[PDB]
Amino acid sequence: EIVLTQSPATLSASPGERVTLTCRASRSVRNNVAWYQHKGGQSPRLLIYDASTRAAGVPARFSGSASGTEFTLAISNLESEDFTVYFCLQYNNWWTFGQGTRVDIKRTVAAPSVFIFPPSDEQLKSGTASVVCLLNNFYPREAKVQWKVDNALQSGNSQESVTEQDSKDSTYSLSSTLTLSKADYEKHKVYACEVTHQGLSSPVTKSFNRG
Amino acid sequence: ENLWVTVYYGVPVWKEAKTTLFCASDAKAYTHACVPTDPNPQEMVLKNVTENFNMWKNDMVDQMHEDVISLWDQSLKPCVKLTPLCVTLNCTNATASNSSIIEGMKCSFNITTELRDKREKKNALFYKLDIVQLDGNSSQYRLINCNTSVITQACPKVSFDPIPIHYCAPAGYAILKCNNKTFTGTGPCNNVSTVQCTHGIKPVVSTQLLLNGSLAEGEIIIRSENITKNVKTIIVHLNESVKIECTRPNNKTRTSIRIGQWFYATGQVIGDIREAYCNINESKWNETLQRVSKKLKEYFPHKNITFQPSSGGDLEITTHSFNCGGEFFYCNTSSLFNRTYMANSTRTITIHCRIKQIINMWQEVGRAMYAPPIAGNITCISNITGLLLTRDGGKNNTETFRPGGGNMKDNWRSELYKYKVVKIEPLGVAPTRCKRRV
Amino acid sequence: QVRLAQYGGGVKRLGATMTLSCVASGYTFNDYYIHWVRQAPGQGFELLGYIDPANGRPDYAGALRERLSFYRDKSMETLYMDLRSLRYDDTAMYYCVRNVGTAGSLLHYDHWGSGSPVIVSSASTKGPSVFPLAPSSGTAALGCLVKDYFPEPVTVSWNSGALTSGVHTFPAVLQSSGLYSLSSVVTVPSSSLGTQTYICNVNHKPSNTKVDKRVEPKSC
Ligand SMILES: *[C@@H]1O[C@H](CO)[C@@H](O[C@@H]2O[C@H](CO)[C@@H](O[C@@H]3O[C@H](CO)[C@@H](O)[C@H](O[C@H]4O[C@H](CO)[C@@H](O)[C@H](O)[C@@H]4O)[C@@H]3O)[C@H](O)[C@H]2NC(C)=O)[C@H](O)[C@H]1NC(C)=O
Ligand SMILES: *[C@@H]1O[C@H](CO)[C@@H](O[C@@H]2O[C@H](CO)[C@@H](O[C@@H]3O[C@H](CO)[C@@H](O)[C@H](O)[C@@H]3O)[C@H](O)[C@H]2NC(C)=O)[C@H](O)[C@H]1NC(C)=O
Ligand SMILES: *[C@@H]1O[C@H](CO)[C@@H](O[C@@H]2O[C@H](CO)[C@@H](O[C@@H]3O[C@H](CO)[C@@H](O)[C@H](O)[C@@H]3O)[C@H](O)[C@H]2NC(C)=O)[C@H](O)[C@H]1NC(C)=O
Ligand SMILES: *[C@@H]1O[C@H](CO)[C@@H](O[C@@H]2O[C@H](CO)[C@@H](O)[C@H](O)[C@H]2NC(C)=O)[C@H](O)[C@H]1NC(C)=O
Ligand SMILES: *[C@@H]1O[C@H](CO)[C@@H](O)[C@H](O)[C@H]1NC(C)=O
Repeated sequence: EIVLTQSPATLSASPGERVTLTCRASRSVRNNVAWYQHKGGQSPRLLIYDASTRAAGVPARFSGSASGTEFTLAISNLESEDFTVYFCLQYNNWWTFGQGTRVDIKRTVAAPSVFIFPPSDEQLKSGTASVVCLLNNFYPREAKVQWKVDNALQSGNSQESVTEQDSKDSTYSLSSTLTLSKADYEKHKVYACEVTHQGLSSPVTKSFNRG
Repeated sequence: ENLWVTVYYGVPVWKEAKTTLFCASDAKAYTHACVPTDPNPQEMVLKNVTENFNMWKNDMVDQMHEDVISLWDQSLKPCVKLTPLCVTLNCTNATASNSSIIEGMKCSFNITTELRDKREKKNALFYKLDIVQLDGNSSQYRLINCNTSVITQACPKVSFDPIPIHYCAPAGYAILKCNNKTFTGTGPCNNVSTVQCTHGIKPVVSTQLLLNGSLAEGEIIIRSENITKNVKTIIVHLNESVKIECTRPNNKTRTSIRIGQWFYATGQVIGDIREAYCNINESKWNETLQRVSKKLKEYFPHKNITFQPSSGGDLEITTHSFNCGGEFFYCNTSSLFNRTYMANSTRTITIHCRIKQIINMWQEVGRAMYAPPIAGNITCISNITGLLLTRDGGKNNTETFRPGGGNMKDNWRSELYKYKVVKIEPLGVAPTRCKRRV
Repeated sequence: QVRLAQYGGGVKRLGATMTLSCVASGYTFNDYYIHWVRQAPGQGFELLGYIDPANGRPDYAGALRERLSFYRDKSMETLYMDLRSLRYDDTAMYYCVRNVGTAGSLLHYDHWGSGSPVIVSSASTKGPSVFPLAPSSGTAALGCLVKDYFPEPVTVSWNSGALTSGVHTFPAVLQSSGLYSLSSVVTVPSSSLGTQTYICNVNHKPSNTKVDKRVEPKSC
């Protein structure tokens, strides 16, 4: 019944900076809030267990405070190790968890190199028509892809995948897939990957037609 | 100016602190039996004294709990240990006509008894809840706790009962007693009173509800912690006491086996067989539940209230548990907690109930007790005073409260809410316009 | 100091019933409530229920009260969880977590368990198919869509592993079919399409199938 909206999705920064994370309560939760660190696929760890009180053994650089119904985690010196995921938590009512927020390396803005791929005709004989986009070496994480085949937007029958920031130049790479049957592939003619990314002014579209 | 320092002794000023409290026993009884002396505690109402109370925070509940454990340990210490009785059981349990209820029946085994070169066959009865099945043939059984703890038979001559206990502070410490009639467990009390000692609190031992305690001054009182709605236990305290009665109508036969410590077992049952059960004033019960629902929806604004029996957990929490003298009960409490709600001795309810001998010690497991059987038929009567409820979270748009309260400390938590203990600070200073003379 | 190990998990077949467990290292078994929380992939955590180790009282989320079950064995300091009739969406990672409880309230989680991944799928062992994501025909991308393999992992490299420039390989997507797939791509100049050799050295250890699938041929 109580939902924690944790914003923003991702925070870019450079080592040593002060960085702030926010957690929004759907309604009042008193001071009954906490914060945790999430490693690269390990046991999460406790950082701040009341609205401001830091947990034992945590470095002093971690901090947070109550803001009425808003709650805020602040790290004074964002170190190299702290570029990871953190999630907030409330316990005024039944337990719930926020979506969590990633902290990642900062760089210059860079748009994706956009490509589109029709199904392999070797694949198409089986009828497992798969159509693929590619959004390679962009920055920041904020991105979206819309599958537009025929003259209509498509949803539900698609899936995406996103890489970690490439260690050398800190740019993400993203790909999207659309799942179609042979009749589904044949019934529609126009096929397009519509790409919207913050480093791009207008939706860049790569498209084709069958054959 | 010219305000010279002056000092005052015997000052009325105090502070909160923990301390070791005296117990106090009755003049007659069965450390505890003869001492400490039975008091005659007095009480004054204090004019303008304003003190805060917190029945969750206060220390003396823990001291009650520790003292109860220590007294039980001391009482149980000289009794016999049932370790040699751990041998394999080869029992088939089909002799008496009403076999299925007990299914431990002359239950055979070997014991060393008089001479240590000898080994002799015996048998006795057991209720199957005190037994576990070994692999292979079902005839192979074992005592339930014997693979995990050592079992002491209760000293029959030292039968212990909920004797009231008065707690007295030592010199320099005073017990503050809130006389407010609608105290919720936290917040200021404007009706402070003080005493030498508390009234006679009994060590009641029960689950899902309590059987012997005091009663509220106002209507039924709700007490719960208020740090978060996600609470562990909610205490509901009755003003209108309601009688409960229970029976064990079958006649038991005591039999003895010597290790020369006299072990006692259950001999052949006499008379036709009934399942032990209880009774409740039917109209009174769910009149009281209606009152409790009306009180409970005060806190929770605009959501339904409903009761269901507890789910999961040991027999100590799935059923109401208590004891008629030297026997223990577990009553299948489905019917009593099945009402639902939305925004005077007729039609008597009866409820089935089971009894078992081998009791894991209430406060904590790892130490086992065995209660010898009580001969003949048994009944005991009590009048309940409150309920121990817990709320199931998660379910949106519908509250749900179910009988819990297996943790033994909560019974005394729900009774020692009256009091607080404060350290006296007799010495103080003040300014005044007079100094010493040379 | 305190540890919460876990066991069980792995693959579980559709509709089956599965059992996890956690072994509580020595802190005190009876003083701390234990909660079972999980995380679907690409989603935030959510709670299933909590079990008091002392008396064994469970309590469940409203959406799974028919399917869940908790219980313990106090002597072994061990806990168990039974979930009945696994559905596809329950593919997720399941955690034990200790709870810091006061005298009358429950507050938060301090120490999490080591984790226990679980995947719901009826698929037998089965090796990938590989197809060329044909280049669009100055710089054009070309890749290999690796389809319908089970179980993880899968191995992919390019040109006997030699071609390392501009190569990316996305993690494994668990389809609705209970079979895994991924895409590996590389960006090269258009001139190289008509001259250079391109391969995806795909190998799948559980099936031991290996394919050096060509990517160049559909440069048209
Ligand atoms: C002293 O004896 C008692 C019994 O007389 C013994 O308690 C028993 O412990 C076992 C495990 O130690 C419990 O077994 C469990 O039973 C439930 C269903 O009742 C199962 O769901 C459990 O399954 C898990 O564990 C299995 C391995 O045992 C796995 O094969 C399985 O896949 C699951 O992971 C488990 O079998 C049994 O319930 C209790 N008995 C009672 C009455 O509680 C106690 O452990 C002994 N003392 C010591 C110190 O061992
Ligand atoms: C509080 O609960 C206890 C029981 O849990 C009640 O005390 C019990 O009351 C019965 C009679 O109502 C007593 O029975 C008699 O005991 C004597 C002594 O052994 C026996 O010789 C008689 O034949 C008869 O059985 C019983 O002893 C007594 N105590 C116990 C431990 O059962 C008590 O009544 C309850 N409080 C109130 C206010 O009723
Ligand atoms: C307290 O008393 C209630 C009775 O009011 C007990 O509830 C009953 O428990 C039995 C357990 O066997 C339930 O039987 C069920 O049968 C179905 C088939 O219909 C089966 O699929 C289940 O696995 C189960 O065996 C019975 O339905 C249930 N009755 C009600 C009205 O809920 C309860 O078990 C008692 N609790 C204790 C701790 O004694
Ligand atoms: C006390 O309990 C009885 C038993 O439930 C109440 O009578 C029944 O209530 C149920 C609903 O709780 C109805 O479905 C039945 O029709 C009622 N009658 C019978 C014969 O079962 C009774 O009303 C309660 N007393 C008070 C004063 O509320
Ligand atoms: C409560 O009453 C309803 C009435 O239909 C019945 O179906 C249900 O089994 C009862 N539950 C218990 C625990 O007695």
